[PDB]
Amino acid sequence: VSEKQLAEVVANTVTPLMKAQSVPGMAVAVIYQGKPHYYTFGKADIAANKPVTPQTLFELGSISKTFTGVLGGDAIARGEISLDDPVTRYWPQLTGKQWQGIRMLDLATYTAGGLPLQVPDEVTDNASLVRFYQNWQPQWKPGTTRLYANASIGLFGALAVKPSGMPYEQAMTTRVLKPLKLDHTWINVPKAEEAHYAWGYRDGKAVRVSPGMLDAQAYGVKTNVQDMANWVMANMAPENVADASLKQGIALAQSRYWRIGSMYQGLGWEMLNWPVEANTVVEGSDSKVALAPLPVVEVNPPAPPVKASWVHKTGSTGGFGSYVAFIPEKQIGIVMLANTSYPNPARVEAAYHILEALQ
Ligand SMILES: *[B]([O])([O])C1=[C][C]=[C]C([N]C(=O)[C]I)=[C]1
Repeated sequence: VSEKQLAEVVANTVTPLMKAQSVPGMAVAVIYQGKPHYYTFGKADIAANKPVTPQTLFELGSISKTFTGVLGGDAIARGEISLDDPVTRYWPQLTGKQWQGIRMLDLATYTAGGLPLQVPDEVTDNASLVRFYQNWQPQWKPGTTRLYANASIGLFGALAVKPSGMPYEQAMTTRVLKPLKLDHTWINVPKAEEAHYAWGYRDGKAVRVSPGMLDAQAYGVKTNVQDMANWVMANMAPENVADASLKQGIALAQSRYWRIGSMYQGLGWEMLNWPVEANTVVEGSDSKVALAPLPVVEVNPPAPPVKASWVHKTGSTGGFGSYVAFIPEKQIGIVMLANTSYPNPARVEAAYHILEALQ
């Protein structure tokens, strides 16, 4: 098992990291041999001398974007939605001529034409919301340029549940979390659960996520390390998913619809072929790349899930930092939850270390 050496990789990699970056509390999950190994460090709340714990809730950030893609995927599975219906079909109010050739896949994959990163703070209700989209002007034409945006995949998820009849929080729970037994994952932490909610730490000061349009769909979800480990396992070895639609939903989200040179876009998920050079992955996670308008080459039809990929996603909030990755061919993957926001390339460096040590 190398459980003794494996629990040594953990220590020897995150401890110099926590102090190198002033990290208060961290929680790690490794899935080596289909068995999750949790390791907890630092404090959840130093103000109250609370340490970190497997039940401890961290903010997931845009890693929530993965739930969206499967929420949306399981939905395609039921044949409620299709990856090519015009957006216009599930929300005919958008009457702007500019919206014409935009599909659901576009919104699902930052492909629509330059939809903003952040939804305007100015935007506070459905009418100002429809205004914004209706006024919006793409710089590029659909299916040509990929620019990572909340405004793109949020609305996708928002509409993606429409034919269900149940609001996002509902569907998301009823169709994904419960079946997968993710009984401590939260869009809205219960009062009874709040005790498990930690604090994020910014300019010395302590903060948490704050409400805003399409948040749930973009950075809502809050959960503990245990559930993150189960989440990962269901995505890596999906065959074991009891429910049919979900299983396919997991399929579809890891399929590949566009190519952005070295990487491949999926629903929520991001994938590089395995094996892949660390510098490649790490480099591409720097914000001078990740938030960049980059041309895109399409796969038609969308290649189905390839075993030998690096599928992953970074995620951040005001005071939180998270990161997940896992090579599905080689039964392993890791989970790093931190109550702080620190440089993406730093998260993915450390992972690689610990991960390629499992080989
Ligand atoms: B995610 O990458 O962590 C992410 C992307 C875009 C925006 C957010 N958050 C907000 O705009 C509000 I902290 C998270």
